[PDB]
Amino acid sequence: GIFGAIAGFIENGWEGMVDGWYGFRYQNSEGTGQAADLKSTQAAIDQINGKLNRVIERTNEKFHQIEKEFSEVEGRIQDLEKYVEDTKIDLWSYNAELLVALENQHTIDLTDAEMNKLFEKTRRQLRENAEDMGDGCFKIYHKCDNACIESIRTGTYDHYIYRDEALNNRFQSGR
Amino acid sequence: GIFGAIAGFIENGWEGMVDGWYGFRYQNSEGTGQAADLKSTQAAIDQINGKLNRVIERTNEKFHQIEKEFSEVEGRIQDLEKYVEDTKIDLWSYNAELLVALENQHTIDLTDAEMNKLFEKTRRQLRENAEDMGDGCFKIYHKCDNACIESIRTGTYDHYIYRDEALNNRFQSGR
Amino acid sequence: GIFGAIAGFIENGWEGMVDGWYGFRYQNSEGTGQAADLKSTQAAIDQINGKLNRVIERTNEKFHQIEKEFSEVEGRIQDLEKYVEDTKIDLWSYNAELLVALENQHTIDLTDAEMNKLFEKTRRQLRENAEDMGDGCFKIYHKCDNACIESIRTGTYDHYIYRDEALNNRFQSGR
Amino acid sequence: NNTATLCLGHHAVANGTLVKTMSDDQIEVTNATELVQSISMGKICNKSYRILDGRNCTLIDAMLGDPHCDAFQYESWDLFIERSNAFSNCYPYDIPDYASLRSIVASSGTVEFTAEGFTWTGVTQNGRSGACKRGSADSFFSRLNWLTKSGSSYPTLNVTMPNNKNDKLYIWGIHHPSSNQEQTKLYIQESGRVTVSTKRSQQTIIPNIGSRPLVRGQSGRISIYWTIVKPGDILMINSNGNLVAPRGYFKLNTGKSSVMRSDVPIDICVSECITPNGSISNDKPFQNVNKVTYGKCPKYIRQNTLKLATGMRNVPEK
Amino acid sequence: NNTATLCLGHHAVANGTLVKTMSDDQIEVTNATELVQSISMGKICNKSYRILDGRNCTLIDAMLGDPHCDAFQYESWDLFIERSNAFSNCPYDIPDYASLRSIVASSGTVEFTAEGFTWTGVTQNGRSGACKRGSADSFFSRLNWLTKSGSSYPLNVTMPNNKNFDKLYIWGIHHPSSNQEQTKLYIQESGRVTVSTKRSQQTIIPNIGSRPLVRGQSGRISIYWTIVKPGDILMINSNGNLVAPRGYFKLNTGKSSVMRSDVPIDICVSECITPNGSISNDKPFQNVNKVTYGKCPKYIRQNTLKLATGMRNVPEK
Amino acid sequence: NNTATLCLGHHAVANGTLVKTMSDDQIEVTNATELVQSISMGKICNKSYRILDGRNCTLIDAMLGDPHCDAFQYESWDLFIERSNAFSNCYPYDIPDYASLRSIVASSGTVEFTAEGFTWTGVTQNGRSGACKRGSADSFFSRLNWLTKSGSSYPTLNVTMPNNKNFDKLYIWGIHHPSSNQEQTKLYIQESGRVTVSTKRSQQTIIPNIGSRPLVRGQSGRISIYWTIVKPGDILMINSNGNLVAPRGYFKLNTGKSSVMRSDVPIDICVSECITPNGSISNDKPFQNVNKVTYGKCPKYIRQNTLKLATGMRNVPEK
Ligand SMILES: *[C@@H]1O[C@H](CO)[C@@H](O[C@@H]2O[C@H](CO)[C@@H](O[C@@H]3O[C@H](CO[C@H]4O[C@H](CO)[C@@H](O)[C@H](O)[C@@H]4O)[C@@H](O)[C@H](O[C@H]4O[C@H](CO)[C@@H](O)[C@H](O)[C@@H]4O)[C@@H]3O)[C@H](O)[C@H]2NC(C)=O)[C@H](O)[C@H]1NC(C)=O
Ligand SMILES: *[C@@H]1O[C@H](CO)[C@@H](O[C@@H]2O[C@H](CO)[C@@H](O[C@@H]3O[C@H](CO[C@H]4O[C@H](CO)[C@@H](O)[C@H](O)[C@@H]4O)[C@@H](O)[C@H](O[C@H]4O[C@H](CO)[C@@H](O)[C@H](O)[C@@H]4O)[C@@H]3O)[C@H](O)[C@H]2NC(C)=O)[C@H](O)[C@H]1NC(C)=O
Ligand SMILES: *[C@@H]1O[C@H](CO)[C@@H](O[C@@H]2O[C@H](CO)[C@@H](O[C@@H]3O[C@H](CO[C@H]4O[C@H](CO)[C@@H](O)[C@H](O)[C@@H]4O)[C@@H](O)[C@H](O[C@H]4O[C@H](CO)[C@@H](O)[C@H](O)[C@@H]4O)[C@@H]3O)[C@H](O)[C@H]2NC(C)=O)[C@H](O)[C@H]1NC(C)=O
Ligand SMILES: CC(=O)N[C@@H]1[C@@H](O)[C@H](O[C@@H]2O[C@H](CO)[C@H](O)[C@H](O[C@]3(C(=O)O)C[C@H](O)[C@@H](NC(C)=O)[C@H]([C@H](O)[C@H](O)CO)O3)[C@H]2O)[C@@H](CO)O[C@H]1O
Ligand SMILES: CC(=O)N[C@@H]1[C@@H](O)[C@H](O[C@@H]2O[C@H](CO)[C@H](O)[C@H](O[C@]3(C(=O)O)C[C@H](O)[C@@H](NC(C)=O)[C@H]([C@H](O)[C@H](O)CO)O3)[C@H]2O)[C@@H](CO)O[C@H]1O
Ligand SMILES: CC(=O)N[C@@H]1[C@@H](O)[C@H](O[C@@H]2O[C@H](CO)[C@H](O)[C@H](O[C@]3(C(=O)O)C[C@H](O)[C@@H](NC(C)=O)[C@H]([C@H](O)[C@H](O)CO)O3)[C@H]2O)[C@@H](CO)O[C@H]1O
Ligand SMILES: *[C@@H]1O[C@H](CO)[C@@H](O[C@@H]2O[C@H](CO)[C@@H](O[C@@H]3O[C@H](CO)[C@@H](O)[C@H](O)[C@@H]3O)[C@H](O)[C@H]2NC(C)=O)[C@H](O)[C@H]1NC(C)=O
Ligand SMILES: *[C@H]1O[C@H](CO)[C@@H](O[C@@H]2O[C@H](CO)[C@@H](O[C@@H]3O[C@H](CO)[C@@H](O)[C@H](O)[C@@H]3O)[C@H](O)[C@H]2NC(C)=O)[C@H](O)[C@H]1NC(C)=O
Ligand SMILES: *[C@@H]1O[C@H](CO)[C@@H](O[C@@H]2O[C@H](CO)[C@@H](O)[C@H](O)[C@H]2NC(C)=O)[C@H](O)[C@H]1NC(C)=O
Ligand SMILES: *[C@@H]1O[C@H](CO)[C@@H](O[C@@H]2O[C@H](CO)[C@@H](O)[C@H](O)[C@H]2NC(C)=O)[C@H](O)[C@H]1NC(C)=O
Ligand SMILES: *[C@@H]1O[C@H](CO)[C@@H](O[C@@H]2O[C@H](CO)[C@@H](O)[C@H](O)[C@H]2NC(C)=O)[C@H](O)[C@H]1NC(C)=O
Ligand SMILES: *[C@@H]1O[C@H](CO)[C@@H](O[C@@H]2O[C@H](CO)[C@@H](O)[C@H](O)[C@H]2NC(C)=O)[C@H](O)[C@H]1NC(C)=O
Ligand SMILES: *[C@@H]1O[C@H](CO)[C@@H](O)[C@H](O)[C@H]1NC(C)=O
Ligand SMILES: *[C@@H]1O[C@H](CO)[C@@H](O)[C@H](O)[C@H]1NC(C)=O
Repeated sequence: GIFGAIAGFIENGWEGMVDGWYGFRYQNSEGTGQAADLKSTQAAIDQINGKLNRVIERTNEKFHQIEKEFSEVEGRIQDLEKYVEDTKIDLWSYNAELLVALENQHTIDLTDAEMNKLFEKTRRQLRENAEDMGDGCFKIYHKCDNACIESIRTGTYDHYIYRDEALNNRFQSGR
Repeated sequence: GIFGAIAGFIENGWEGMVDGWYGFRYQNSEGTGQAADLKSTQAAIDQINGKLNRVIERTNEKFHQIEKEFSEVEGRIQDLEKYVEDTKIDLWSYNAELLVALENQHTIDLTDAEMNKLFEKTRRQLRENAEDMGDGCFKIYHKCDNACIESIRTGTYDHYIYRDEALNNRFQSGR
Repeated sequence: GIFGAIAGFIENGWEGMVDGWYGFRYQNSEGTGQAADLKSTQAAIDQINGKLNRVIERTNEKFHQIEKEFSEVEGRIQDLEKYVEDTKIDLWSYNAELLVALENQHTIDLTDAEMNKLFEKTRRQLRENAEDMGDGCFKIYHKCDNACIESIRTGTYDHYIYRDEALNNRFQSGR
Repeated sequence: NNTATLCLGHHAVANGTLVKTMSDDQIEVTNATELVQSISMGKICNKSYRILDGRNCTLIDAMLGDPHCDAFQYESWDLFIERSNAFSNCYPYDIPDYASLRSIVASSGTVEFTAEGFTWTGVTQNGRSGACKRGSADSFFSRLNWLTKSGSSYPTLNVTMPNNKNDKLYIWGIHHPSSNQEQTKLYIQESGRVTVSTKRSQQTIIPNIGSRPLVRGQSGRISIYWTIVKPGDILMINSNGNLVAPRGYFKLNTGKSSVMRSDVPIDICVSECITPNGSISNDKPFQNVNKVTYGKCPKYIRQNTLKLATGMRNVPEK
Repeated sequence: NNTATLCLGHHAVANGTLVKTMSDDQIEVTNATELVQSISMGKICNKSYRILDGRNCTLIDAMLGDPHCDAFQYESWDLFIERSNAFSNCPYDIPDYASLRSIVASSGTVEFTAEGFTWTGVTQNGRSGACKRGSADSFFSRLNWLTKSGSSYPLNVTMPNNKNFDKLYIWGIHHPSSNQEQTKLYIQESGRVTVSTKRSQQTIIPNIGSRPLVRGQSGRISIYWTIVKPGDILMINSNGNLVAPRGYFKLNTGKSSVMRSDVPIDICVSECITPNGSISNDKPFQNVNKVTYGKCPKYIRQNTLKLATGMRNVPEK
Repeated sequence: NNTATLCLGHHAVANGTLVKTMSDDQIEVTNATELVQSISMGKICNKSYRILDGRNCTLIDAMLGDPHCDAFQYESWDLFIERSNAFSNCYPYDIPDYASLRSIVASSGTVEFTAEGFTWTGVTQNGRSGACKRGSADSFFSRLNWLTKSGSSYPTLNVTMPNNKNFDKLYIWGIHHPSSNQEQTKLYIQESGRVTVSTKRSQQTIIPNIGSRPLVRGQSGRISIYWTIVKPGDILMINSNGNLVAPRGYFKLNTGKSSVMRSDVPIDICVSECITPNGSISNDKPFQNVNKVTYGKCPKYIRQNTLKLATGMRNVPEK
């Protein structure tokens, strides 16, 4: 994908995540855990559902038309009837091919986009207190329980409360 | 959209910005202020202008064609004339519907892109002297007057000049 | 394009890179140098090769059709024969115009994306040890010889090894 | 510890599926759906639309009144099914522009007939033939009236018929005899003629005498022509011999009606789209079953499979 | 303060409008434009194109020379407007009427050039009470009804095409009502018309019989055409029933056509015409009518399509 | 130093090229390719498909057996090229619905003829004309049989021919239009002839029309040509009391890839899988702006003469 998240900086998918399409795994003082992010999952699915109804109108009713199969050889008018159908089928055949490729591209690209957006959303919350590992993982520089992780996932995490603790832990170092 | 700037980390649009499409609001030692960014505004406008002309050739003169209404029942030939016209109208109808969806998706994505590009542009100048607030806002850790704000949105800002002041303000805390 | 890398924060292309499509230039304790990144280059080429074969199926064998040029004027039947052919040509001509605008937009966007993807990849490796100069360039706050730089290009670079050294060089300053 | 590690990710499935994009020929996604209907139902569903099984009868024969088609006498349809083992079993005929009249009748959607009191003074009516058996006896098309000389006369027939209704379709014909001896024997005059006219149009057909290959023991032929009389207009028929006369008219409807060639059986099910291969499902935008369709149908295309991705790229473990 | 804040953003409007994308059925943008013309001007504009109001006359009647269509005698057009009130007033049929109409429509003129045909032994200028010019019996002005002169009806007349263009010859045959009428008008019991060139021929036989009275007449005339190529010659052979041509029509290659409409012509300017009247030109698509002439938008099924000309509109809480 | 700078970038070229996107009317990329074939080969290539030069002969002339078309008697083709210069040189004729027969024969891809033993009792056969010279002497179409009165009789001809093969037969026949009533009674006995050609399922009757026509190649009389397709199991019947121009046999109809094309361009040893009236063209492009008339494996004809597909990133050189 164009964002390089899915099959990019995020190495692989999680088969053990069945509650949603995008989500979280974490390790802290209360062990490890997993949670889905429903807002991201919904944003993807809403775009994917009815995808085709935006382009193709509900199947057309059609009744009497032209003859498309012939038992006798007639010359001129049969040539015309044949050519018209040939032209129609080929133009729709093209439409269908293009549409599939166009929409599939769109799908790959928007799903990849949502992964990146959730990552970015999380990064902006953590401010100075965390570290992007490139794994798609954050290293948080303070004790963060399940109530604390929960607050990140909802978007209520106040970074000022841990800033001092995070600065201590981060700057422990120097040669 | 895909970048999640418009209706994303930037919470809403400004109804009181009439100079441009994209821009800045700021609070400093001289109060509050507003200024549009013209390159972004133009970058987007230039892509939206004559959008349709890049795909559909300027409408062409047609003259004597076929008959499309009939006041007599005829059979073979009239079936053909009706089918041909019906085939045509459905194909152009498909075209019109697909084109509008494509172009509008393009418009939404490119306008979101412009917002995001401007954000990144602004970020890259501030370096360590500032802090992404996640709001689409920057916390600048030094006294920055109107001329200094102008310095940022003209892209003539020198971060080295304010680096030492910025570090002092930034690392005041930790407990 | 949409990522603002090519003709964006990266000032211009390198005419002196015949080696690949994307890559690195560097100055260190062993002089200056240049190398291409083959993974990015290949990723772009793979999307651009056979691009048209994904949409428009290979040219098809067609034999006897309708007459498309006439000596005598005839009226009704010839009117129809011309209209059919006129209709077909206008519709293919539209498909072609749209397809070229479409594929070209895609080609600009994906090549722009690969540049951004490589920058981001490099940024995520260097962690705190480096600075985004806003140039497409990284200020690496430690002694990095050719082997050290290759480890960045291979993606084997361990930031922990150099962290202590980087913190010293970085925080030499303050007023 | 004194720190935490929070990782972001996405889901994946065990067995994923391949789709095509603008970037890749083949790429694995978590889930996709078929967009091309390639399987039919094997039969024609009798429900939703009104289906009339033609059985042994062509539409044209059902409307002419071929004896073995008498069961179709009062019938109307949304779709008339013509079977390939249908046959004619009446007097040998030809219709110049057969294809167009078949289309007109098909579109009207009925062979229901309305008798009119034509007076044929000086000629004998209800001409019969051994080629056209009504179960056992010699007969003729029910909707056609074969006129011959009465006693020893065939007066120039001059009959009229106004259209006071708010379009009537008239079917009629001319008989081509086999020899000159036959021509005079049946309609005194050595040369016949039929002129059917209205205020706005006219047609004249001269009969052609000669031997033609025996069909059900007959070498003569009937030629069938049609006329459309508008409201306020008036049908006129002038003839001095050889007239195969109309018995009334067919009402012309603007309809959703058509005709289809198929040998697939008719069965009890529900569908909204019919092809020569029987009914098809309706839920996909495209279809590869047959270019010949009737009803609410997916667009016919050359390709037999097209997969629309409905999930993100599938990236399995390692 | 000792610090500063700088926030980035984009504009919004109060008058937002909904469009369709690939991602959403309906999303608000700051601005959109209509791509489908659905409003007509309500009238046909006289300017840009040369419009001929047919009034009481069909194109065919006007070229045949039906007396009440005399005013069209010399007329040319870009577009000929056929009204539904139009009536015939001279009774005929034309096999392949639609084609001849098409050929003439496309040629864009009913301007006629008289030639000196010589018809030895027959009487010319047949008239009829079915075709009144002013007060007296008359006939199609472009056709010449030939009958018995004295007690005989001999015809083998030639006419070469020495010009550098095609000539269109309109001729006919008369179908009388009774055997009595045939011999009275043209001695021979059975007549014929053989119109030929070096490359083609047509023979028509008159069909005798009673038809319904049209304007007091039970007889009919059937009409036919022949195109003569440069260097070719027109030959007309007949021993009865011929409705002779009086000259030729010049076949043009032009932008000319014909259209059925009951909408009025008015002082106005547009580049596209429909049976509903002229329509505006600025939009790519149009839903007014599939029948068009000129520089027209493409006709489609949908009556509205909205092209986004601004970003996503995000007003405050 | 005590530091290092690592820069990222991309390549660029000197020979940039302008393309069209959805965002920009013209934008410079590193490389692009032409999607529209514009040049033809100036000639028609005869490898790939069997190409037949019609030369002086139209397709119809060739199948009727016009004397100057004799060399085509056994010819077959994938594509038959008709030239402008083609002329007819036999008895003056017309074919009602000429274009359809041309189309039917074109598709069949052959004018090979199979003779049949027709018996024409009581008439004289092999009628000849000065309007149709085979080398030196008067002649007639080699595939037709002009029948006239023998002695002072033209009996009502009643001839039959059964189709016992498994394919459709195409029969070509005609009728003679004399110039005067005097001529009509001199060649045939009756004052008015007729031809009825019938099967079990179809019939045609044509009445001849007497009268003078423009003199073509000496004659003012004419022949009109008609056709009949006889299905396997059916039976051709011909009935005539004068004026018949009888068939000498049948043509075999073939379901094939054959066609006919009008071109004045030379035929040359060459390979290409696509033919236009301007000559052969290349297949490698998706579109072409050479001709709407094509035969073979051809790109799609479109209005535009050039279309550039980008095959590289935006080209951004030094400023
Ligand atoms: C112009 O030329 C045609 C062709 O020759 C003539 O038409 C033929 O006329 C003959 C005799 O009148 C027809 O005779 C018929 O053929 C029978 C042979 O058996 C069967 O043939 C077919 C095919 O198998 C079957 O469908 C059919 O039912 C037959 O059973 C004859 O046996 C029959 O005639 C009679 O002969 C027997 C004695 O052998 C008697 O006992 C019977 O009474 C029987 O009726 C049978 O009807 C022949 O079919 C015609 N051919 C075609 C193609 O139609 C025209 O007569 C001639 N016209 C002229 C000169 O004006
Ligand atoms: C074959 O059969 C047809 C049909 O029957 C015959 O055609 C009819 O012939 C009769 C006379 O022979 C026609 O009747 C005459 O025509 C006029 C009818 O006009 C109608 O419309 C007008 C509107 O202008 C109305 O006013 C009127 O009521 C009618 O509805 C009348 O005007 C005629 O009257 C005149 O003639 C009589 C003598 O007959 C005089 O005494 C009067 O003073 C008056 O001037 C008259 O009624 C009838 O219209 C014809 N119908 C059609 C459909 O053509 C053929 O004659 C016949 N052919 C044969 C036997 O060869
Ligand atoms: C109905 O009306 C038509 C049209 O007028 C008549 O047809 C014309 O008939 C005349 C008389 O037969 C034809 O004239 C003859 O043409 C022959 C061919 O000449 C053509 O080619 C030469 C070049 O070789 C040109 O010079 C010339 O212009 C022609 O194009 C010639 O063989 C004749 O000339 C010879 O005859 C005289 C004696 O008559 C001899 O001394 C010489 O040998 C001389 O060479 C003559 O010129 C004319 O071509 C016909 N025109 C058309 C258009 O068909 C019908 O005859 C008439 N039918 C009736 C009354 O029933
Ligand atoms: C041994 C033998 O030949 N016996 C004859 C026998 O042929 C003949 O039968 C009649 O033959 C004539 C041929 O001129 C017709 O084919 C008759 O066919 C019928 C038919 O069945 O269609 C009879 C019918 O009653 C006729 N109907 C009318 C309305 O006229 C039709 C019709 O005339 C023709 O089809 C017109 O084309 O023909 C057939 O019976 C008999 C006759 O009595 O005489 C034996 O001696
Ligand atoms: C009630 C009564 O007794 N009426 C008759 C009346 O029929 C007759 O009028 C003539 O009737 C004849 C029919 O035999 C024609 O209808 C005549 O019509 C005209 C016409 O069309 O106007 C006259 C015209 O001069 C003719 N033109 C030519 C070139 O011949 C045409 C022409 O013959 C026909 O149109 C051909 O179809 O016919 C009409 O005058 C009168 C006069 O005799 O006597 C009354 O008593
Ligand atoms: C100057 C002059 O008076 N010359 C005549 C001259 O007319 C005549 O030549 C014959 O004229 C007749 C016309 O009545 C035909 O045109 C003859 O044409 C031929 C032909 O095609 O060459 C002869 C040929 O043998 C005929 N073939 C058959 C099968 O009948 C055909 C045929 O009849 C016609 O083509 C039918 O339309 O016509 C032509 O020879 C000469 C010699 O008779 O006498 C001069 O006095
Ligand atoms: C820029 O790209 C274009 C193509 O978009 C290059 O020109 C074309 O290159 C193709 C593929 O390499 C050539 O195709 C040839 O096909 C034959 C098979 O028939 C094969 O034998 C050859 O080996 C080759 O693959 C094609 O000749 C050529 N087309 C034209 C019109 O020149 C171009 O070289 C690229 N330029 C750069 C700087 O990359
Ligand atoms: C957003 O909505 C529409 C469409 O984007 C804008 O209105 C249109 O703007 C065009 C600019 O090209 C105007 O065209 C004008 O044409 C006249 C001649 O008729 C000429 O004199 C002008 O110089 C100009 O070229 C036009 O006003 C208008 N077109 C329409 C309505 O069809 C609108 O301005 C935009 N609104 C906002 C708030 O930005
Ligand atoms: C994969 O996607 C398909 C198609 O979208 C799913 O089937 C649809 O599920 C929806 C959701 O309730 C139903 O309303 C539809 O009836 C189904 N669509 C069609 C076209 O039949 C399918 O369930 C998904 N499969 C998996 C394993 O997730
Ligand atoms: C269609 O025609 C066939 C054959 O002509 C009819 O089948 C015959 O029916 C009778 C009884 O009605 C049987 O005695 C025969 O054995 C059948 N013949 C054959 C060959 O099967 C059949 O009746 C017709 N179909 C309909 C629906 O009427
Ligand atoms: C077209 O025909 C109409 C109707 O036949 C003509 O209008 C009539 O004109 C006369 C004057 O001669 C009036 O007395 C009538 O009242 C009108 N008739 C009707 C039914 O309204 C009109 O003259 C013709 N049009 C043109 C342009 O000449
Ligand atoms: C086609 O016909 C033309 C003209 O009839 C032929 O050209 C003639 O060639 C022969 C020599 O064989 C001579 O009679 C003349 O010198 C030529 N006549 C003219 C008018 O140029 C040509 O040979 C024919 N072409 C083919 C391929 O058979
Ligand atoms: C409000 O909305 C439309 C966008 O559809 C805009 O063009 C217009 O200028 C706005 N203001 C008005 C109509 O006063
Ligand atoms: C651009 O220049 C190079 C080097 O000379 C050449 O090989 C290449 O084919 C050129 N690109 C084209 C013709 O598209």
